[PDB]
Amino acid sequence: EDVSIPEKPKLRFIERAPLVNLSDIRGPSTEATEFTEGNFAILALGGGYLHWGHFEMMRLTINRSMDPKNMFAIWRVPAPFKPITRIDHYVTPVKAGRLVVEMGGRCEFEEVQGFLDQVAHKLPFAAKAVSRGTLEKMRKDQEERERNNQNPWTFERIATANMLGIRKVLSPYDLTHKGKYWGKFYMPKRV
Amino acid sequence: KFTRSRIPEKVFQASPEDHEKYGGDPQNPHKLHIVTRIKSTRRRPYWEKDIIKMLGLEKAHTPQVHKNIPSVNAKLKVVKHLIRIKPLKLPQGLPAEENMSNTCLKSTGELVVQWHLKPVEQ
Amino acid sequence: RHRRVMHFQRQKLMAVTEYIPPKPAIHPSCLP
Amino acid sequence: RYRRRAEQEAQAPHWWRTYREYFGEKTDPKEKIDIGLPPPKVSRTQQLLERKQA
Amino acid sequence: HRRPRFVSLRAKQNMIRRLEIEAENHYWLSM
Amino acid sequence: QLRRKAERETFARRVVLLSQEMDAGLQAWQLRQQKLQEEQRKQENALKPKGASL
RNA sequence: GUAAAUUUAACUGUUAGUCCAAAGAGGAACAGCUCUUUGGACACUAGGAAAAAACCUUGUAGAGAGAGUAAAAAAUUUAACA
Repeated sequence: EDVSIPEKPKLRFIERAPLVNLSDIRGPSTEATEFTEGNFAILALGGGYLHWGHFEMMRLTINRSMDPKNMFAIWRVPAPFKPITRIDHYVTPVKAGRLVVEMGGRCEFEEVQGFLDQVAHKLPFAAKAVSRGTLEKMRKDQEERERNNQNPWTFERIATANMLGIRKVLSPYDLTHKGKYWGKFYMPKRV
Repeated sequence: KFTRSRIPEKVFQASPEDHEKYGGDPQNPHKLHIVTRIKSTRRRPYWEKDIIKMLGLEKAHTPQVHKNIPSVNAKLKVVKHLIRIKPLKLPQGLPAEENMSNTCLKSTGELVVQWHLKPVEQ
Repeated sequence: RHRRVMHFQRQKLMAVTEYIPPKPAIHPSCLP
Repeated sequence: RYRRRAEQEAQAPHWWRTYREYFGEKTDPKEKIDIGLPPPKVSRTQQLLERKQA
Repeated sequence: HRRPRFVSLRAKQNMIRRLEIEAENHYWLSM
Repeated sequence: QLRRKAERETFARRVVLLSQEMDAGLQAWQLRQQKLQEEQRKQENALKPKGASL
């Protein structure tokens, strides 16, 4: 009851074109990594561009499934700005680890997961519905794997020291990525 | 763009655990290096090929002795992935003029000033 | 768009650096 | 006003390279020994009094 | 049309052997 | 065996050469530092201070 | 740490780039595709990867019915009580 729904619960429409770069979809996301006024969200586990077609799909599905009084949804992705020439169409690049959509209100993750997970599978890149507790457990679990890892050899140690001259077969960005990120694809199991 | 690699100085800061593992002594550093090439310079950058030649390591599995000084270590760090570095040990001290013809460098990394080729008693 | 092939040296690096989970000497369920 | 502040800043010592380093004379930091006669003793209160009245 | 190639256990042991030697190289260069 | 004897003696002589060069360089650096300390003491007080100090 | 460098006197030939890794810029975030840059390999050998220009090992100058090594062999079968 404490939570208050905004005057406009359902997701707002997204413009097809702005009113008025492969690196964009590569690597960890530096923005929109933390929940803002919403417990649940869809977490991007890959890097892919989002054209307007996807936005209409997500907005239509989320809005009908969600109940306006019970819950509200806020867009985290900006409008399509990147020009794709085949301008044939406009897209929105999303980096790995970014929350595409956020869901907050009087609801539980199990209630929210259903529609959010369904929309997630449509996204052109791997995405999984997450919650405050789940996402924190996901990050906490990842940190536990690193500290308790028994392997004395790690990608970061080998890459930073250039052991075996590994940097000849590696990208410069791999020093920061540390082997967790291979191009647009992100490997969670990698420590 | 592949380029020369600059390793962070941290990699070359031995920790207390490393000292026990390898048996070094940070208070008394070893004076000379034993350097052998164990990797080919083929398919490696030209600057590594040049460093190998300067150090006298063109022939593989051939022990070379080098001073353990910063300038030499800077060269070794460039080709550290192609070589084996082992401290030279002098259990009997430096070879004297008399011992020059009787020395031998053993696999353990010790330079012995007497090489009888006889069995040790009992 | 599709997972690109890696240089085999890189693939060898990934395999050597794979996470090894700690294994307890005695299984936890087998203890009181 | 800008020039007055600018000259003051230039005189101050800086960690970066400055013209004073390369061209300024290098002299012993220790203060120069004074081997002359002692300064004469002056009563500032009386001196200031007479000067103000003058 | 590259057919996939896989890393054998022997290949991993060979790579680990090189890492151990270079790790020691780091130590001796430290002093 | 003759070739190995020559190669070993060349290796041993290089070992001595490198060791002595490092030792001689170490001693020479020590002397320079000690001289610098002595140079500081050289000009401690050429002339006795005599102005404003009694 | 190394042993090459510049200059002078003469002179000749080669130079229509392929693949791999990396960073960009175009195509379709296609091509064994378009362009540039960094490095590697390929007209110098051999071993390995099934055959194998371009990946890995290794450099190449002979004889031996000796020896130590390098790279070098892919894994995996997916719950339930009422």
